Amino acid sequence: ADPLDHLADKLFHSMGSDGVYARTALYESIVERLAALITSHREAGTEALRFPPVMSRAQLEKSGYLKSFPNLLGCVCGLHGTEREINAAVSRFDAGGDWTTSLSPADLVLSPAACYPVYPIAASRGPLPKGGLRFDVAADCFRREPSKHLDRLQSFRMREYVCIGTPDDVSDFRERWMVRAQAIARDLGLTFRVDYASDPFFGRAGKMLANNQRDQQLKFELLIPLRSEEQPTACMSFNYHREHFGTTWGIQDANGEPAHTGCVAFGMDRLAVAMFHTHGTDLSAWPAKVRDILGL
Amino acid sequence: DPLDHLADKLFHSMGSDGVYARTALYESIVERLAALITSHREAGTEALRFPPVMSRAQLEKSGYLKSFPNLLGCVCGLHGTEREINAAVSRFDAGGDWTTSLSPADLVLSPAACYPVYPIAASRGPLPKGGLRFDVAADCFRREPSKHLDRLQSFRMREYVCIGTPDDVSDFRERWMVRAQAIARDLGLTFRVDYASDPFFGRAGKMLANNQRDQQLKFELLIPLRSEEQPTACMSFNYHREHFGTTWGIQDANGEPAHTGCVAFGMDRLAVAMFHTHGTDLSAWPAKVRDILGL
Amino acid sequence: MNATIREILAKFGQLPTPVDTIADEADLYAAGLSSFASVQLMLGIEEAFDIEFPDNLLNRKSFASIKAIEDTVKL
Amino acid sequence: HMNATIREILAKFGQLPTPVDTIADEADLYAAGLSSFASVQLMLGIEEAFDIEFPDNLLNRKSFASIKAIEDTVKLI
Ligand SMILES: NCC(=O)NS(=O)(=O)OC[C@H]1O[C@@H](n2cnc3c(N)ncnc32)[C@H](O)[C@@H]1O
Ligand SMILES: NCC(=O)NS(=O)(=O)OC[C@H]1O[C@@H](n2cnc3c(N)ncnc32)[C@H](O)[C@@H]1O
Ligand SMILES: [Cl-]
Ligand SMILES: [Cl-]
Ligand SMILES: [Zn+2]
Repeated sequence: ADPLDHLADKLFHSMGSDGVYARTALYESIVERLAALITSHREAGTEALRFPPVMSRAQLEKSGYLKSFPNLLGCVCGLHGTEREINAAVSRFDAGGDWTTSLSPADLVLSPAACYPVYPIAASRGPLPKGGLRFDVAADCFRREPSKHLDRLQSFRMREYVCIGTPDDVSDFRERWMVRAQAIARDLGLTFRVDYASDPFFGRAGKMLANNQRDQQLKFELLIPLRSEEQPTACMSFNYHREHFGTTWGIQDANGEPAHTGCVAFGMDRLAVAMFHTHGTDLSAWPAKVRDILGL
Repeated sequence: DPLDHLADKLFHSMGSDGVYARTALYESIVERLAALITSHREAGTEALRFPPVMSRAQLEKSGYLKSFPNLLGCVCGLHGTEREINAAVSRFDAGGDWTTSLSPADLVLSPAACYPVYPIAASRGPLPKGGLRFDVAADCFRREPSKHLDRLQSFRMREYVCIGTPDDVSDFRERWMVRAQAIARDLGLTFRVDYASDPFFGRAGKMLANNQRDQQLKFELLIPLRSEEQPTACMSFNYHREHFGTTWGIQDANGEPAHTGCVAFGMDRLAVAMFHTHGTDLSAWPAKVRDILGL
Repeated sequence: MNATIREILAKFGQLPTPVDTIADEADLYAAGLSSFASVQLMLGIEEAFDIEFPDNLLNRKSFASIKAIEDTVKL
Repeated sequence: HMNATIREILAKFGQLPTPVDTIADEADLYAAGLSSFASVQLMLGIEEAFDIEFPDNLLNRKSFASIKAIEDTVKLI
């Protein structure tokens, strides 16, 4: 059985849906300390934005999310009909039928990653300054992948630092963060390795994108053994998008070329689970240095 | 609108009415307000934090479709096979409509923070004497687009919930009506309290709202933001009688169907109210308010 | 009137006792008529007869007893 | 003939600025303006026009760097 399963009792309560859990005070206190630790490592000159759990469907479509991960997307739908129509849908439900046939799409989707809304915001400001722009973003994200594994959730918190600038601005940013993130993971007493990887692009066309991404080392992951040392869990990622989003959003660097972008992403729930898997569910029994690092 | 001038310092557009990016200034005040509310939490209260989605089955069972069907956001996705999904995507590329391939998941966006707590309470058996008390929070959703900064589609809710006998809940209600007003006063806010009704849907919704108002089951703390004649409800107290106790089979300590009640804080409305009242320059906020918030 | 009301109250009222047991003057709420049943009942009165209550008479009081309902109909 | 088919597809899906007539067999398509997303459509276009399907070993940047690379790959399949 899954080594993580036994953690559930102290960390979560069931909400009647795989990958969607209520969080206990114990669990939340650690998510919060991890967030503050990440904040304490923020670089100077970084603009912090917090996003809600939904974003514009038009913006997500434009970002190319449908060509890449259509199977993971959560769209918002509602009952947009007349009073008569809505009442009938409710009455069908009372009579053993399906009220959801009266749903139609809203102009919103659940956010699949925290960075997406930042690109049009940056674009709206005109050409980037020399050195580019850096953002500290967070959102509750959603991916339609039900699982009973505690490290694979449908609704989860993502924290990211995003750099938008020249190729050199962005690649140096990513290298700074790859070193810094590993130092944080060591301070937290976590066991990990860093390997290159690829996003789960969908379909035949996706195997090619995944191959190129891996081959060009556009994505590193910090991997922590949770379920097994043979199938470790990615708890952070370090991503390089080249000019893909700079081109999509018409972002120009200080030299007048389409900007490059990259981000370092922290899976807050995976990291919290990793802390509890690694040091157990009694905080007073955590190593003193770990407690100190987290301000406990 | 009187609140519009606040947008520059608090929010960035996300291309959708009622859905905004929050600035660091705005979030720092949301956080201080959350810490203040926590500092007034009563003894014996269990804290739970919910995600922005919940089980569609739980919400159906809660009766939400008989009350506010027009306000609900359901999660839908592309559930087909690779060819089916590719077809939908192809239609998007072609200029057609991919959304026709969407089908409902087993999830909805949570309309209020308290709903997931009732089945959790019920799963523990009969209530102890004194009942149970919960501190819950969630990002909530309501399908009502608006450009007004105090009417959002996605917003944070914080609630203290009491589940117990009628006397337990009545005692809890009296206490939180007093405490909510004391919090608003410490925050330097101007308000009145009045009885009100939830926006129940349709003609049946008219009777429901009437009954709720007549029976005084809902109190709101109302703050003049855009006007004094149209104040904004920033806190509420909701008495549900035995509605949720019956729905979920929750038994109080005497073996009767439990009553429930809750005090609700609209975190985004309170934050907007603070900035409207005190301005966007924190150093100039009244000294007592700064002290109260730990600034 | 009582002819058609005892059918509806049995249909949408969702009470423990049958509609042939209520005393046409007793309190329907103490009997077991919940809030949401009561509105399904109200709606049943607007469909069995061709009339919609004003929001004034649209309340708990108009549906307290079976005689309370009947009286309201004439007015 | 195989050469010219590939060329028509490169104008079909390729999304290139300069015409396929203005591109040599052994020439850098990515430098020419073949984007990532485009190269994937191109690959799907090749698959449709020749009714074949690539192995995952050749599902990469290398196989589509040039018309010649494309031709050699399709032939070797
Ligand atoms: N914008 C940059 C980015 O998206 N990057 S990434 O797509 O790689 O995911 C970012 C991080 O979110 C965490 N994460 C991802 N999926 C899940 C899941 N289903 N359950 C829990 N945590 C998850 C995980 O730690 C991962 O490293
Ligand atoms: N269970 C308890 C409850 O739900 N109660 S209540 O339904 O009345 O909303 C609770 C609180 O959420 C806030 N709120 C409600 N709707 C909005 C909105 N559209 N925009 C911003 N804040 C809002 C408001 O402060 C309100 O008092
Ligand atoms: Cl996570
Ligand atoms: Cl709010
Ligand atoms: Zn990102």
